[PDB]
Amino acid sequence: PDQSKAWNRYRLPNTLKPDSYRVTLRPYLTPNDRGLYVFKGSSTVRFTCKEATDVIIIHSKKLNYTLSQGHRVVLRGVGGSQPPDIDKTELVEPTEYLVVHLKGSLVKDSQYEMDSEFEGELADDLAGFYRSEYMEGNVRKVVATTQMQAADARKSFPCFDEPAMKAEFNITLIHPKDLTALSNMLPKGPSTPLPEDPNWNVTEFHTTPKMSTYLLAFIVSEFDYVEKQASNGVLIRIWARPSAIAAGHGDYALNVTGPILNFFAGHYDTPYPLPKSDQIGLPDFNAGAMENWGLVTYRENSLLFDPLSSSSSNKERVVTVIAHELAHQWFGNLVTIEWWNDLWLNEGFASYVEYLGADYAEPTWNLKDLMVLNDVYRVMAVDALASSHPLSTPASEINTPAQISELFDAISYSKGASVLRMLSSFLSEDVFKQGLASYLHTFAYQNTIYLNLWDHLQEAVNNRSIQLPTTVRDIMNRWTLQMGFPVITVDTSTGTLSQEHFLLDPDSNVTRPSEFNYVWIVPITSIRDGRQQQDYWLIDVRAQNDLFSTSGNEWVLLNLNVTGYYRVNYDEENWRKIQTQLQRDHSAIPVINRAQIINDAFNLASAHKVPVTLALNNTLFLIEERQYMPWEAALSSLSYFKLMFDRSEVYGPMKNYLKKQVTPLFIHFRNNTNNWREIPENLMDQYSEVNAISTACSNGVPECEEMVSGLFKQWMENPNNNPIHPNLRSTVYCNAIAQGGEEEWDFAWEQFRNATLVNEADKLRAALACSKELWILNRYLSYTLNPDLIRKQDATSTIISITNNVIGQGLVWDFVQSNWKKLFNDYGGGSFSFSNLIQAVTRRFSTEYELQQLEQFKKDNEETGFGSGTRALEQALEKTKANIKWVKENKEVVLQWFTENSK
Amino acid sequence: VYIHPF
Ligand SMILES: *[C@@H]1O[C@H](CO)[C@@H](O[C@@H]2O[C@H](CO)[C@@H](O[C@@H]3O[C@H](CO)[C@@H](O)[C@H](O)[C@@H]3O)[C@H](O)[C@H]2NC(C)=O)[C@H](O)[C@H]1NC(C)=O
Ligand SMILES: *[C@@H]1O[C@H](CO)[C@@H](O[C@@H]2O[C@H](CO)[C@@H](O)[C@H](O)[C@H]2NC(C)=O)[C@H](O)[C@H]1NC(C)=O
Ligand SMILES: *[C@@H]1O[C@H](CO)[C@@H](O)[C@H](O)[C@H]1NC(C)=O
Ligand SMILES: *[C@@H]1O[C@H](CO)[C@@H](O)[C@H](O)[C@H]1NC(C)=O
Ligand SMILES: *[C@@H]1O[C@H](CO)[C@@H](O)[C@H](O)[C@H]1NC(C)=O
Ligand SMILES: *[C@@H]1O[C@H](CO)[C@@H](O)[C@H](O)[C@H]1NC(C)=O
Ligand SMILES: *[C@@H]1O[C@H](CO)[C@@H](O)[C@H](O)[C@H]1NC(C)=O
Repeated sequence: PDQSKAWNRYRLPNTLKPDSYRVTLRPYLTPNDRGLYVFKGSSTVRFTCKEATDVIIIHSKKLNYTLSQGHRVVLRGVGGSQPPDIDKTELVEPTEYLVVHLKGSLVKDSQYEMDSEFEGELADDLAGFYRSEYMEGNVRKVVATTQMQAADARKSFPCFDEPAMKAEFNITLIHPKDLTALSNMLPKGPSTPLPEDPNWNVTEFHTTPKMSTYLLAFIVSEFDYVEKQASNGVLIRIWARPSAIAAGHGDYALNVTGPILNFFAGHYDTPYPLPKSDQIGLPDFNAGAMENWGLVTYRENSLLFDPLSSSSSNKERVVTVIAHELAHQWFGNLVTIEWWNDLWLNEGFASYVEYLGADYAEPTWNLKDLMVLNDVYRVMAVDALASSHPLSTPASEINTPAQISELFDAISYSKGASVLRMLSSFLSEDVFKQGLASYLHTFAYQNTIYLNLWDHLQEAVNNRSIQLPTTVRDIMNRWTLQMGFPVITVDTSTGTLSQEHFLLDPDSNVTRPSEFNYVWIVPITSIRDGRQQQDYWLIDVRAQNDLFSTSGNEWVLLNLNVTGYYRVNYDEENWRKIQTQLQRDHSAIPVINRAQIINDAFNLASAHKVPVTLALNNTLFLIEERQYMPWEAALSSLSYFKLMFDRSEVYGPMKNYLKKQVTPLFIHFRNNTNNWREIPENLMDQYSEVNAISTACSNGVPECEEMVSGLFKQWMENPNNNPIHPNLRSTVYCNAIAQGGEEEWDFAWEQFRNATLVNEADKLRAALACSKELWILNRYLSYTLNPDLIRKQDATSTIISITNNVIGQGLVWDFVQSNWKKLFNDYGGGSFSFSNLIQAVTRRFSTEYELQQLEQFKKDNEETGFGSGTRALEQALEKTKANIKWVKENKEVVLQWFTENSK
Repeated sequence: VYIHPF
């Protein structure tokens, strides 16, 4: 593949820059003779030549061209320019280009127009312009809809499909006369009959703002909607299948959307500039949602809400996903990343700001506290590997659509959010939002890199005369340009602090150099016997300060409420004082720091920085902990023990220990809910209740097993009167299936096939993977691959649910090794979250035998490659090596600890 | 896009 030719290189030339496009698309919603669903379109792109060139290189993916005046395209001049004749065109598949070879060169700073006529498949592939399907009674409904991000706009029409190639778009949709056409903007005049065939209408839309190609959306459906003008005058509509809308299932979204949009407009002092923001829920959708500017698309499951069958956790999902997509109207649409290597400027911001918007709409839920579990601790697992990557990867490394898709990962989302949470904490949100307002104003309708953000934050810092140990850029560059995070180790006898790059495996090999030497500039907050001390900045690898020195009974903890992106170790004397505090009165330690103490110590133990028994000792007080968060932090960390040990002699004592620790909590909830008749008022208490049930049942509390089997049996006896509160359904369904047999399984499967809401179906689909019968798991695996039984959007998610079951481990890994080409080609090998399957199937590996299989899997498939799962395979290899050594080193001490402490 | 935390 000759690298000297521009059309064989992945990045577009800088020689041409588009100005504006018109696009006409026409989906055919009934199959043709071939049984193929197709769309036909045309386009004109106007562009400026920035540097003289004899080739037009523009993106094109799976499009077929209708010849016009002897070629695939026609090239015309603008404002008097006179373009050369077209020599010939070619489609270059790897780089997804249409290449127009010219008989001469275009002229610098002149404009040109290029006309195309084309056709593509309206495939059920969830990418570009695609089809989604549902049933209304026995009538098949087919929807034309879109997903462009990252690199699929080019699959719908020829375009310069990179995010810094911003343009205006003039969209026309041609569609059956009975169906509604939607796009980013409002219709431009009324919808008129197609002259050649009045069975079709033609809907033209107003020109978009200047924007990136990946934000375009085109939808044709018979959906209904509810609507309300938001307090900032923007029209909000929630669109979904008619039955959902009539059932009122869009009403919650309508309650929160406009108010969140207005809240963000106010908080960032930057209006939303479009006349409307439609939210629309699609039956088939790859990701969770997509922030298309003016027409935000969602999985049905993440937009619709039924107050009589959806759980509180489902309700949290709706408001948080809406908040994230609305955050993007500012961070991503109005101001857009220059290139995908800086993705966190879109998604890290959306992941942080989503909590501010969700907290605005639901202030009693205290959602912002959950950032520590949902983001900080989530990303720290991968970011403690030598094979992690910086928040801002060098742009030169990110070239292919696979490499781009791969970056939609825990680093860009949750590390992005965590670093922003830290930043807002040390600046104050008042100062942070002032800098952000200036950033948004300056770069509106343009593109940014990470340096542009620091400049505007510096401006606010300078205006407020805030004194930092250096500039915003030099502090934040430490958290952005190098991977990883530090462990801060305190010696409370002398008050010394030291930092080093935290690695789960000390033996692992960091091959990525850092110009910052893996040293950070760290804002350190702290408490002494519960009282907050003065803040401190750690700039060097080591320092001394009496803030960190103790004597007598005093203890200190660093990182109050885990605002900072770092872990903390102490001398064992201070740890023993913390453990004493947890036994005396655990409420003296802020709840978030109770999660911290647990999660940090477990990770420190893996890294050989504290004995494993110290981390296990930190869970002893949980027997009297009622709060959601510290229990969730413990369960999260103990997940790793389950992965390492659930096929070993260690597992029984582990389960015995958890059964002892959770029983009083379970009994507390049994009494508090008046024998499961009620749910707690507070959302955190609701979540705590669900975990206590899940934990009690999984670890063999007999009252829990009886409760779930009894409830499930009562439902089977009364299928239309489900006695199980929505909050408990996931865990009751799973454990009833696990405790039961094929009769329970078949009932749940039938319920799943007959489901009317995605939420109920999702709970059943996860539950069916809880069977303990190998033959049932095998049969279920065969269903995941059948698009008539399990929608394609859900296939790999269900396979992951199977592999997480200890009996499905061998089954799924053997399946993955045996079917790699199929999974890669048909199940999203270059798309979002393909890493999820590699991660899930390999995370139990703790043996040389498994390692050798994984290395052989890498060798055997070198020709196919691993697409957007390439880094995940490297990380799987690193973790597997770490796990082998960790099991060797810990199995006997852990077995003895669980045995001695579970009685 | 929104992707649920794995
Ligand atoms: C997409 O639709 C937009 C909006 O209708 C089109 O923008 C319009 O384009 C015309 C023709 O190029 C612009 O005319 C220009 O006006 C000034 C005269 O004051 C002059 O400097 C230029 O020489 C040119 O004649 C017009 O301003 C503009 N209208 C708006 C509201 O921006 C655009 O052309 C369409 N793009 C495509 C590819 O069809
Ligand atoms: C650390 O986080 C805790 C827990 O969120 C904060 O405690 C809250 O404080 C607010 C304002 O004082 C009160 O309205 C609430 O009673 C507390 N909320 C909860 C959920 O407990 C605490 O303020 C934080 N500490 C610092 C220094 O910010
Ligand atoms: C595009 O062309 C190829 C090759 O002729 C053909 O197989 C395919 O069906 C065409 N696609 C559509 C949607 O017409
Ligand atoms: C189709 O065209 C007619 C006008 O000729 C219009 O009244 C009707 O609403 C159009 N339908 C849609 C769904 O756009
Ligand atoms: C939306 O708000 C209205 C008015 O406050 C309320 O009655 C209704 O229960 C809410 N709907 C949902 C689905 O939350
Ligand atoms: C800083 O102050 C200047 C001068 O008053 C003002 O123009 C600018 O908008 C301010 N910038 C920020 C980020 O507050
Ligand atoms: C864990 O607790 C026991 C006493 O309950 C103690 O013997 C042991 O040393 C503790 N482990 C560590 C590392 O402190």
